[PDB]
Amino acid sequence: NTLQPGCNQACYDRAFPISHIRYWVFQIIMVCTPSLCFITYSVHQSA
Amino acid sequence: NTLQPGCNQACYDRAFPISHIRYWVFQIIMVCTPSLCFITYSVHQSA
Repeated sequence: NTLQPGCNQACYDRAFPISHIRYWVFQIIMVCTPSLCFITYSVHQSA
Repeated sequence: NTLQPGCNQACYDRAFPISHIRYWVFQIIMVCTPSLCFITYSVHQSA
């Protein structure tokens, strides 16, 4: 509720510094990373 | 600086409850009133 140009962008950025979806995607990939490490180690071990 | 309807009216009313021009006109007429009273009394006294 304002007429100031650029206030919407600043207020949105302050309210939601990181979108929930981005954080959840990052979390999912990170938690899956150890499994990928294990699979790569298993593949490298065989031949 | 707002998008709220009716904020301009309320804020102008609060900032300037009475316009300067209206106050000055009222002051001028009131200060001239005693002279009008004297002139009317003089006219009535004569016949």
